[PDB]
Amino acid sequence: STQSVQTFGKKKTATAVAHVKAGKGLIKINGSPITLVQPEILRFKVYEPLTLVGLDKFQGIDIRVKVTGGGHVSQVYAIRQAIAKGLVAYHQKYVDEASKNELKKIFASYDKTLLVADSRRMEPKKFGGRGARARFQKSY
Amino acid sequence: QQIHKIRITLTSTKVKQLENVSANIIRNAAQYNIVKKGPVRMPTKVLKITTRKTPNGEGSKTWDAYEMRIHKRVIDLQAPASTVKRITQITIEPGVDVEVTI
Amino acid sequence: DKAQHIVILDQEKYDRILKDVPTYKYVSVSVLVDRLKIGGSLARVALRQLEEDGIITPVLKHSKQAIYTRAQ
Amino acid sequence: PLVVQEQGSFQHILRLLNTNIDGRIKIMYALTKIRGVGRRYANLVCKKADVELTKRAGELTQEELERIVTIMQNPTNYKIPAWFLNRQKDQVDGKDYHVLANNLESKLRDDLERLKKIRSHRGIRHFWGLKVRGQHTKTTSRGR
Amino acid sequence: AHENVWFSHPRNFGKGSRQCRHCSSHSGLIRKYGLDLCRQCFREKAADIGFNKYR
Amino acid sequence: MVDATAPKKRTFKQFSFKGVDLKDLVEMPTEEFTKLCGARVRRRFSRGLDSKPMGLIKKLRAARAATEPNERPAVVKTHLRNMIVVPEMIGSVVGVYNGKVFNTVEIKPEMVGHYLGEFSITYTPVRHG
Amino acid sequence: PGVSVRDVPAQDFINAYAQFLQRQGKLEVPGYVDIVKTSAGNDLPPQEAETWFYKRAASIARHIYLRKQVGVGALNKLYGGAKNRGFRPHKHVDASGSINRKCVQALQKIGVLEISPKGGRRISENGQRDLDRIAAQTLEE
RNA sequence: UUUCAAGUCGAUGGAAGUUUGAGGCAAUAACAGGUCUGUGAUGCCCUUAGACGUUCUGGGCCGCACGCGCGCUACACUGACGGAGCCAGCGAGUAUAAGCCUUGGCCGAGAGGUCUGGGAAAUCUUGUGAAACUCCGUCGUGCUGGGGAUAGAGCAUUGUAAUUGUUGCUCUUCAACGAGGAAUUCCUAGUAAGCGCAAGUCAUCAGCUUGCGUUGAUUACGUCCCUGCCCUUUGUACACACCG
Ligand SMILES: [Mg+2]
Ligand SMILES: [Mg+2]
Ligand SMILES: [Mg+2]
Ligand SMILES: [Mg+2]
Ligand SMILES: [Mg+2]
Ligand SMILES: [Mg+2]
Ligand SMILES: [Mg+2]
Ligand SMILES: [Mg+2]
Ligand SMILES: [Mg+2]
Ligand SMILES: [Mg+2]
Ligand SMILES: [Mg+2]
Ligand SMILES: [Mg+2]
Ligand SMILES: [Mg+2]
Ligand SMILES: [Mg+2]
Ligand SMILES: [Mg+2]
Ligand SMILES: [Mg+2]
Ligand SMILES: [Mg+2]
Ligand SMILES: [Mg+2]
Ligand SMILES: [Mg+2]
Ligand SMILES: [Mg+2]
Ligand SMILES: [Mg+2]
Ligand SMILES: [Mg+2]
Ligand SMILES: [Mg+2]
Ligand SMILES: [Mg+2]
Ligand SMILES: [Mg+2]
Ligand SMILES: [Mg+2]
Ligand SMILES: [Mg+2]
Ligand SMILES: [Mg+2]
Ligand SMILES: [Mg+2]
Ligand SMILES: [Zn+2]
Repeated sequence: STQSVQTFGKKKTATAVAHVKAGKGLIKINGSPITLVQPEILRFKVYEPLTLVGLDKFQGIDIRVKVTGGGHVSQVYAIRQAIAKGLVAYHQKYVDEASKNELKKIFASYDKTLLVADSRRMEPKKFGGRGARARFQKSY
Repeated sequence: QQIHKIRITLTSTKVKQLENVSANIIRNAAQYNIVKKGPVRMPTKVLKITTRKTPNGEGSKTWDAYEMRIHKRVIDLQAPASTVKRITQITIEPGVDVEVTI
Repeated sequence: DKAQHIVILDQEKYDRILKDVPTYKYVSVSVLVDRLKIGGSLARVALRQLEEDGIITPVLKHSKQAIYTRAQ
Repeated sequence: PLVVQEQGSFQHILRLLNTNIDGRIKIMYALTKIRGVGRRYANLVCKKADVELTKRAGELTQEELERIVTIMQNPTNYKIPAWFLNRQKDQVDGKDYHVLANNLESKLRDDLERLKKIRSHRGIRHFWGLKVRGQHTKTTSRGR
Repeated sequence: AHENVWFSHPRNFGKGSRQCRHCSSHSGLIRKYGLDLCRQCFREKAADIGFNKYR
Repeated sequence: MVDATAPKKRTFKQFSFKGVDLKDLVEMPTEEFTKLCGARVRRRFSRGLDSKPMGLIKKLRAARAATEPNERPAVVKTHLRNMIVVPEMIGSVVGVYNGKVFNTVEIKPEMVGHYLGEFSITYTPVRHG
Repeated sequence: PGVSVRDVPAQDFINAYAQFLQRQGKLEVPGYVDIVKTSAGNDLPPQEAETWFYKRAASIARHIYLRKQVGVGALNKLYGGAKNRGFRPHKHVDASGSINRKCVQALQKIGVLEISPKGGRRISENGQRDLDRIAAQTLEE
């Protein structure tokens, strides 16, 4: 077949699988254009990986991502990571590594979570309280 | 009743004997020119039971959390039905039970 | 219990509105209520029409907040 | 759908079923002041009477006002469901009714002696002013 | 006569409908996975049954 | 308000339960009668009547067939206080327990459709001070 | 290039499809739409008395376009919400069955959906054709 | 920086640099701590046929002038509703039963009912399309559309049996509460706080626990000032050890 690389981004439970193929610059979210990511207030979180490098980078590639697990906000951070990880992995494999060693520089200098998944997970709850650290009110 | 796509389901509490029987069958399915699919790691099932420590009702509210793990693996074989059963008796293990369904 | 804001629009307040809203740096639902003594619901229909009539320019559109300014 | 003006047509205080309301309240929520009329009931009589739910009480004409009080007193005649009514399967005549302001407490009362006359458990605790539906009273209901 | 009255009350779908495997108890029963054991009897048999504390 | 009046009348008065006056009420069969009362009562008769409720009515029926100068029909005592009062047993007197004693009750017509134990309180009322 | 339902925002597509179904007038509307509340967890009927049924049928159609064999029981859960038990905590409660079942039953006879094999209700051969049409007349402004 | 030692604080790299995060296990002795109401674990005392055994019926453990403790709704506009958008994880599930999880279809405003089918289960319920949340509207500082007790009438479910309303649904009624004195509790990162979901109990009933995930912070990263405990020194006429 043609030049295809497949990657994934993660937040808490949300996992976004990005497929980056060679093409005209197709960027879809679960079969929907990125111009209509509901969060809105957060539409610029996924617009950040675009405007930092320049839209000229996406002319030759088309990207179709899917996202499952997590919540409404947790899925947005997973999506923006899958696109950013997909762009770097395509350059490493189908473009010179000199170019790959540039995009990763701008992304990391702006936000580590564009490329690196956050390791925070929810702490387990312990008995004797309603939460992980919280405890039942004590009386004397 | 000759060649047969046959599924073998393996369940046990302990993984060492489960993988030995699983590996021994795969090994015996290698020297014998048979086609096989597996082993397939099914999502392990965590049987959890949370009781109170106190047999009576006094003290700090402390709880036990007991656990049990069930690991289930299925292997698909393409061999006659007579051949698969004798493989099962070769790789019989007291802990692991085997069920075979056509 | 002292608010007693007006909910029915007469003629004296109406043209007073069109004479007063333009001389505001910033108009909103609360600005209309605060200074014109009109109710909140009456303010909302006024904003959607005054904008349709061109007197008012929409800075921002939102359900819970309507940010408007003068059009001159 | 735009600001409108009126002169002399608004009526600040209304009197419906011998109850005084406020003309500057929205019509759907003004009628809830009438005892026996909740928000759910007021939404339908205004919609059955073709009184759009965007008018203040004083905006209404008498023709609309008379058309509403007619419907409330005869709900079943206006395709109002039986299950939607206040007093359905009446004790004495077995028909579905919706009692209103100057009738609710009379028939609520008539229900109270009807419980007290037979000396039922629910009627007795009603006499004492205690909860009748089984609520614990050891630690609750401590006011006066 | 008496046989129709003695132990006549239904003793199904209730807490008295079931009991511990080991200590014939009615309180603190564990029904998960069909154990049917009192919670006290479970602790003294958990290692034997195959339940261990890990976390 | 528009207009209000205040008249009243009485078609020979007579006590009535859900549109049916005492004359037809008493000799209606309880299968037909239950069709015009509450949801809890209607469910109970469809669920099947065990021997205890049907047996009590027969004794109550017989107890009236004891007095034919038309005075009170003497008391039948019972534990089944989950009994639903039916028009057939109006005017009969039954003794309904409360755990300790036999409360004596007279079946007035307005008691119909209620549970038999609801008029014999099982606890003596609290009295502080 | 072509236009699909997935290429247009959901919220303003339904406002356009609701308008079409009302002006078209062909949808059979049950007689209780002016009386009933959408869910037992709701406490009031919808505020858009004349148009709430059209918009809800429009919402059901759009949701089914993107999926496969959604039942009517699943539709009650989707539009259901948290009930306000007075002093007890909130809980999710399903929506009314009759309201959802009439819309999907009414829409199948208007030509947009049909009963799918292995349960649910698929979108029709013509169901894809006419929804994708509405999307195009939405985004011209 | 430091006794240049043990270490500590910063950067860089890293998925992870607070013992990487959280738990499970956990020493020498001790308490008259709590349980014989978990045991067909027990010694002794009591009772043992008019039983204190056991069983049936009914009631009670809920009973209400009051004080106290664990909690849930709220006192609103960073909000209520009304539509629309629509994302998790931890888990459970049956047979001649004694009936499990229940989709899909069809009735019903609902609650719920009915007919089929799937699943002893990564297969089906289930992507458990959950709720907070987001968008657009109505409301407009009002004991108001906040709040939903109390109560009347009616409709379903479970169960032999719902009366002292099991629970659910519909209409109506619409109370205190306008952010709470002296006091006092919990807490340092996916933590606190909201927000729901599942499992246990369970024929029915979760404002309870045990967990799980969604949204997601302020403020320390210090000290012995209060409080508790440990160590060192000290006094002692206590050693059943100050309950001396
Ligand atoms: Mg939803
Ligand atoms: Mg919703
Ligand atoms: Mg609420
Ligand atoms: Mg460790
Ligand atoms: Mg001791
Ligand atoms: Mg002791
Ligand atoms: Mg006990
Ligand atoms: Mg005895
Ligand atoms: Mg005894
Ligand atoms: Mg009791
Ligand atoms: Mg108790
Ligand atoms: Mg009581
Ligand atoms: Mg506690
Ligand atoms: Mg609270
Ligand atoms: Mg609440
Ligand atoms: Mg809402
Ligand atoms: Mg699943
Ligand atoms: Mg909301
Ligand atoms: Mg109010
Ligand atoms: Mg409210
Ligand atoms: Mg209420
Ligand atoms: Mg304050
Ligand atoms: Mg403190
Ligand atoms: Mg403290
Ligand atoms: Mg109970
Ligand atoms: Mg539960
Ligand atoms: Mg408990
Ligand atoms: Mg100190
Ligand atoms: Mg010494
Ligand atoms: Zn036991």
